[PDB]
Amino acid sequence: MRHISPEELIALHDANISRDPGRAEAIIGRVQARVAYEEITDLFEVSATYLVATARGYIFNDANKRTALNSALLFLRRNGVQVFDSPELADLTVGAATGEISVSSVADTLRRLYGSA
Amino acid sequence: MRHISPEELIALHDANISRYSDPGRAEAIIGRVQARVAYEEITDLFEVSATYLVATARGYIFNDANKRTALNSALLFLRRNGVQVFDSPELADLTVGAATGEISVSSVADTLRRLYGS
Repeated sequence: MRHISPEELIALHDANISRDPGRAEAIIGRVQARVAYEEITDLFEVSATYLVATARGYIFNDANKRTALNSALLFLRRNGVQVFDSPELADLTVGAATGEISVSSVADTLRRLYGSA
Repeated sequence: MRHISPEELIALHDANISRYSDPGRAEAIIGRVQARVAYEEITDLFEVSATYLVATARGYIFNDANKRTALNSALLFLRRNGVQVFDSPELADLTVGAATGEISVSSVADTLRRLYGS
């Protein structure tokens, strides 16, 4: 099968902007990795792997992630909970945005960090 | 419980947009959260906080460049490999649902196989 390159992906994106690289390098590598390692052989399953990987990495961008994180932290602040930055929070947001980490696991992580005895 | 107001949410969004938006978006997000908390009987600050996180990410998903790129890549790869491709109504809801994990990979593949396959 014929794959798409990072340079081709960056170029799809520039063209769409008119309404990295970095991110694109990582997406294609992620995609090519899963296809090899998990023996994904049919075209539509591979196509679907591209949509999912590309959707996740472009749609849940930095601005989206930080707004989402901030709204969660703001809500806790407003309810008298002390919050602080913790290195866990970056991965926690994309995980939760994408459906990898269920809402209950996020709540448990947040409770562990900021929560009472 | 004190909830976030639309104004604070728009301001978080604009600050983040200005760094690296239409008011009703923010109301929808806040309403999706208030429903889940009054429905599912949620008293735990942390579960409400986690709901905000997921509901604000899912967003805030715009019909923009980032959404289109994802779809271009899936469709370019099919074209590259001998599959004829065309615009269909299923595809917009396919991307968002793919991104959010609501639609599984295999279901995504199934929808493309049914539209484009022999």
